[PDB]
Amino acid sequence: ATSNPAFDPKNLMQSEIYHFAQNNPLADFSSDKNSILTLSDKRSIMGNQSLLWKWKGGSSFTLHKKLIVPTDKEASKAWGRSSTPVFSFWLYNEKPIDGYLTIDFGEKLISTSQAGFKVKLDFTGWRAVGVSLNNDLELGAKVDSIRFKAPSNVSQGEIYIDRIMFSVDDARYQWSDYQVKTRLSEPEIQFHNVKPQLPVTPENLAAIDLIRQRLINEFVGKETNLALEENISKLKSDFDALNIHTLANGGTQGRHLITDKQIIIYQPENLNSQDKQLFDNYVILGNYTTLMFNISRAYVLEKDPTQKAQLKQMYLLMTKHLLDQGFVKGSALVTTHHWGYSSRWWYISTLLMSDALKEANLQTQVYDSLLWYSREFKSSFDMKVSADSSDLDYFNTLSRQHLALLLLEPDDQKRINLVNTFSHYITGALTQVPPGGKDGLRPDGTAWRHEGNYPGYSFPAFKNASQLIYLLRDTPFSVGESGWNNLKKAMVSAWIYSNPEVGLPLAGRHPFNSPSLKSVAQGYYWLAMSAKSSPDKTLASIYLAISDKTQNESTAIFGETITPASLPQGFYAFNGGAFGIHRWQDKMVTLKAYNTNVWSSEIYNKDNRYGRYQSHGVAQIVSNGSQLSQGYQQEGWDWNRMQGATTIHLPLKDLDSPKPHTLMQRGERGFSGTSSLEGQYGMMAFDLIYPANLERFDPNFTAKKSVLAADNHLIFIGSNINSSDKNKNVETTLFQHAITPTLNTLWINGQKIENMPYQTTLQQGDWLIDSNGNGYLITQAEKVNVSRQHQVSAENKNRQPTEGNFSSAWIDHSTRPKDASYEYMVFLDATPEKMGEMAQKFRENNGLYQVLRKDKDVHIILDKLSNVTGYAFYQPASIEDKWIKKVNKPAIVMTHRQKDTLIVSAVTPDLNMTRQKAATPVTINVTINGKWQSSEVKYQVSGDNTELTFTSYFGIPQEIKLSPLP
Ligand SMILES: CC(=O)N[C@@H]1[C@@H](O[C@@H]2OC(C(=O)O)=C[C@H](O)[C@H]2O)[C@@H](O)[C@@H](COS(=O)(=O)O)O[C@H]1O
Ligand SMILES: CC(=O)N[C@@H]1[C@@H](O[C@@H]2OC(C(=O)O)=C[C@H](O)[C@H]2O)[C@@H](O)[C@@H](COS(=O)(=O)O)O[C@H]1O
Ligand SMILES: [Mg+2]
Repeated sequence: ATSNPAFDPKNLMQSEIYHFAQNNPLADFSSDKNSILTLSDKRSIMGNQSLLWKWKGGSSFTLHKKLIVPTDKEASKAWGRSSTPVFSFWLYNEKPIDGYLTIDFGEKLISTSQAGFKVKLDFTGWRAVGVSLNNDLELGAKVDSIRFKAPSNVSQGEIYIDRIMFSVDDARYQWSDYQVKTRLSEPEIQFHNVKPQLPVTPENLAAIDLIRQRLINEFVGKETNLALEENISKLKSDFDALNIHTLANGGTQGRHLITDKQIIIYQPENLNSQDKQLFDNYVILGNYTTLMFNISRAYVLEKDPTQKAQLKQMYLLMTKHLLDQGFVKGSALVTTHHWGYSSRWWYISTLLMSDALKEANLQTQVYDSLLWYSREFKSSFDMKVSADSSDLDYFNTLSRQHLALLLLEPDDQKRINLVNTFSHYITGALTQVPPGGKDGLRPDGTAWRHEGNYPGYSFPAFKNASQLIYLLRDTPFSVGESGWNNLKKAMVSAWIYSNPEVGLPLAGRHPFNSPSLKSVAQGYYWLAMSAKSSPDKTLASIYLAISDKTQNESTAIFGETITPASLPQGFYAFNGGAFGIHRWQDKMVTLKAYNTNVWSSEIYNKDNRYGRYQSHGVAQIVSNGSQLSQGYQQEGWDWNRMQGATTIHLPLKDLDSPKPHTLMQRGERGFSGTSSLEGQYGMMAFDLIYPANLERFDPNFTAKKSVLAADNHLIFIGSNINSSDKNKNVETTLFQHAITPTLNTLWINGQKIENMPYQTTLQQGDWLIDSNGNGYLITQAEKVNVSRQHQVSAENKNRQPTEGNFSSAWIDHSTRPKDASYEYMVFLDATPEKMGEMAQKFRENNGLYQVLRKDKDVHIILDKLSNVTGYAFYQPASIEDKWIKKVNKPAIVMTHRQKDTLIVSAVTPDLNMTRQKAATPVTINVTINGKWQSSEVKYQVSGDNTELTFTSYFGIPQEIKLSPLP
């Protein structure tokens, strides 16, 4: 407390706090005849004393303090977010009081004299009170009196008060509770309950007790975002620092507990130096509950009976202090928003300490408390399945905490009802196809958060959802097979699109820090061992491969010999992210487009700032292993030159997202993505269309970009390339990788190039091999630039300068001012000898491939090495072709004539939905030349031709094997 008024316009954000650790601490206070005010060091919140107020019913005391109460608009301008001036204090009751305390605000008040509010006194322990002075009183500039009036209908009593504070707070976070009513309320959980009920039986109770033990086993025998401490010396040292002591007739003294979000009410950055020093003695709840967990884990593992007893006493004392500090049912503590960050390991600690809380008679208090603060999570914790139930962050941050809370329910019948309902909730969450862009799994195996396929969020959700299924396995509470099947699809998909990191195109807003399947490994064991017919040999074989374990090691893990999965081979279409994956030997190629339903990039205030081209028809090649070790190095990376993309080469100031905060740029039509044939061949169709009027986006930048992938090779073609400036700085990147001692060699036309710097220009019939063994044969280009150069770039978070040496090659489209084009072929197993053979084959009337059409309506590529034809119908069309006559929608078609059969696949990569609507299936009529007979594809001979009817659901290709009719 200073001599200045609260909310001093001159220093609006500086809190005024009565903590009584200063000179003449009751200077500003006076009492009527019927009240006595003492300082007590028996308990306190801030500094070592609190106000002891003894009273008869109806007696007041007055705090004399000038308040220049700002409007909400003034407070919000001073801070820069929606704000309100708040009055807050802490009070302690040693016994409950059947009545209300009245707090009145006015000018020159005494016991017998504007606005005010009431605090119900029927409780024990510390409670916090926090009200908006503008919004929560039942305030003219001249307020100088705050009058605390003891209840009129209670003959005597006594209350401890501390830390009376005037502050500017976030306008969202003064919550109602059992003591104070505010304009804001977080309603309590109302648990859903599924019928029929499971009975309390010895079998059902044992299954419950087994689930709890299985959770204990997972937390005592390595979690992300858990600060594990197994050293008892360290645990007792951190505990002793808390200075917790049991008090005489009940409660505790010890350092004050506050959450990371609660501190906002202080505006700590603006505290005067006296106040800050006291505030710095607080303990952050996250750290305290982490200590409770590490102690509970040490207790469970501890062999020495004396140490084991000490760990238990430490855990129960920390529990009693936590409850006495007002973390109990009905105590909002003004707010507990983002409760999970502060409490997640408290929930888990109760599993380990469940018998110890039972014996100490704390289970019901701790359950009531955790249930109350969980009300923040009522949308999930109520356990009614809804469109939002497939939340991927929930699976990561909250699902095991939720199960722990249910297991802490003291009644047996209720506990069984809650866990039965939980099993139903998790089954629905893992089974349902959420509408539109909502979080969750999808039928092609993609997994969505922030309204798109997002491995950075899905990978942690896979790990914990697999663990949940495994914890409930082989009990009456086991997750339904439909949820197991869907999660299997998503996790086998993740194995296909990672190597073992997801590519740059799947990195979301963290390019060059891709999630790795290595972090999800244990999930494959947990899902493999929770199969109806366990172990699932596919998931078990993937666990062994991703965790680098041998066939020899398999019997002990799975109870039978399982060969570690070899890397997946062939082509897989994932239109949930308008991508596909081509795999050959140890290489993965991520082919990525974008469209109305697939954002190109997530760009935030400090994330992925130069990410505009992340999905621009990219084709990133990755060998099994570290992408950094293959030269995907952020430092000096030219953000314009994403492998395979057609881009405008911009200065980074113009490539930077035009929005200062968030942009998730969606495309201009539904159609763009991939398709597959026989699980082996693929095609990408990318319609590059820019917005009519977005700053820094050339509205006339266009391209049609197709790729056909088969076996060791990919054929890349482009047409209809344009910009506002005759294709000036328009480029297609063949490759870009750092130069290192392991990545030092390029081959050009049989010559090894190692010099740095180096520039040259190549044309049709030339070839290159990058340092990762990818060959590029130029089959149509006027001008391919190759560069080994020092590059200056900037890092994607804070735009700070970076530099590095890179090998790259790109096509310069400026030589063709209108409707520029390209063709080139990649060999994934290139050697100088093999590239010499491919170049000679290309020179023999192109024995490699044939483009049968390349225009704005259709791209048709015949691969003569694989004998496969890909058809990208950018528009519906009739064509001239041996196989395909007509396609009535934008679609990707693929054919393979083998001996006695024609195999035809078809799909539209268009998901046929919005951010709100469920995807519905698209009917595609594909007419083929000639008479055929035979898959859910329908066929009908119609004159000399055959009509195929495909159903394209969520961009999932269908195919049919046809044989000729006489
Ligand atoms: C606040 C912000 O920039 N973006 C919002 C998202 O917040 C980010 O994502 C998450 C997260 O758990 O997903 C936590 C952090 O606040 C921040 O990194 C998020 O609030 C989304 C909504 O998610 S979605 O319903 O899945 O779309 O909205 C973003 O703009
Ligand atoms: C896509 C995304 O930001 N996802 C969030 C995580 O961020 C990724 O992973 C990590 C990391 O070390 O975990 C760091 C980078 O921010 C990014 O590659 C991460 O912030 C977690 C935090 O989880 S929480 O504390 O465990 O609940 O949330 C991710 O899913
Ligand atoms: Mg104090």
